[PDB]
Parts: sequence; structure tokens; C-alpha cells
Amino acid sequence: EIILFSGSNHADFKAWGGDDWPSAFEISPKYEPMKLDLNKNFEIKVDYNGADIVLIFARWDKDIWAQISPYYVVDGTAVFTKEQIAKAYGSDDFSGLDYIAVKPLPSEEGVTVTKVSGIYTN
Ligand SMILES: OC[C@H]1O[C@@H](O)[C@H](O)[C@@H](O)[C@@H]1O[C@@H]1O[C@H](CO[C@H]2OC[C@@H](O)[C@H](O)[C@H]2O)[C@@H](O[C@@H]2O[C@H](CO[C@H]3OC[C@@H](O)[C@H](O)[C@H]3O)[C@@H](O[C@@H]3O[C@H](CO[C@H]4OC[C@@H](O)[C@H](O)[C@H]4O)[C@@H](O)[C@H](O)[C@H]3O)[C@H](O)[C@H]2O)[C@H](O)[C@H]1O
Repeated sequence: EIILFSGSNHADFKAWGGDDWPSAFEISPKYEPMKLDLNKNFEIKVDYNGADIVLIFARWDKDIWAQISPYYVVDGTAVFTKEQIAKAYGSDDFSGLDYIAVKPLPSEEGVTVTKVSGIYTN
């Protein structure tokens, strides 16, 4: 396991159509370091409470916005697989990738995220 975040980030988000869709967690891998190696086979797990969430990968210059629903949710932990991300992204090659974020879908009380990690698979 590789920990990308633990703590408690809250994000509020009532509706699309406004100016800001905020992240409960996000990183910009062109600038910020991360131990997670996207060329290996991986899963991303997020511990959370509240609104349903999506995982986003985005590349600003191909206009790519891969947006993924959890593979499953048990015990307040969401799981996202490489295979899912790839399918949404168009490809399993992530060179050029600009943006990874965990975002809530529209709701009244928002979402709280306590942990974000990645796991390597065989
Ligand atoms: O190159 C610009 C890029 O540079 C960065 O520096 C900047 O930080 C980025 O913000 C910016 O990219 C633009 O980001 C916004 C969202 O920005 C948020 O996330 C990134 C953060 O950096 C920033 O701080 C945040 O505020 C994008 O707009 C959002 O796009 C998504 C996804 O949809 C877009 O891409 C996929 C394509 O298929 C779509 O056609 C395209 O719009 C939207 O999410 C979708 O929302 C709809 C419902 O909303 C729609 O219907 C209702 C209407 O009122 C609303 O206006 C409509 O959009 C859902 O059905 C989908 O499920 C969901 O995916 C967001 O709504 C939209 O705000 C820019 O597109 C991106 O260029």
C-alpha cells in the first residue's frame, strides 16, 4: 500500500452548472511528486463518508476528462481499478496526464475523505 492522503478533507458541492466543482483530494503529477507508479497495475482506494464520489484523470490538451464511478463500495471504502480508468481515459498510457482528483457528486451535506491510497496487483 502507498498512502497519497490521510487526514480529513471536506468538500461541499450542491450542483453542477456553477463555477467550481471542488475536490476532496487532488494532485497535479506534472509538478507534485507521488510515490504511486501509474505504469504498474494498480487500484485506488478511498475512505470516505457522505456524497457519492468519482475519480477523475484529465489531460488538458487532448480535452480528456475520464470520470469513473467506484468498482465497488464496502465499509465506507471506494475502489477504482486501472482497467476502469484506462477505459474512461481512452488508453492505459497516462503520459501527458495533468490531473487526478476525488470529487463528490451533487448533494446537500458534501463529502469527507479520511484516506486515499494506491495498491499494486498481480
Ligand atoms: O484547460 C482548462 C483547465 O485548466 C486548469 O488549469 C484548470 O484548473 C481547469 O479547471 C481547467 O479545465 C476545466 O475544468 C473544469 C472543472 O474544473 C474543476 O475541476 C478542475 C479543477 O482544476 C478546478 O479547480 C475545478 O473547478 C471543467 O468543467 C467541468 O467539466 C466536467 C466534465 O465535462 C467536461 O469534460 C468532459 C466532456 O465530455 C464534457 O462535455 C465537458 O463539459 C463537467 O462535469 C460533468 O457535469 C455534467 C452535468 O453538468 C452539465 O449539465 C448541467 C449544466 O448546468 C452544466 O453547466 C453542464 O456542464 C454531468 O452530467 C457529468 O457527469 C459531469 O462529468 C462539469 O460540469 C464542468 O464544470 C472544464 O471542462 C475543464 O476544461
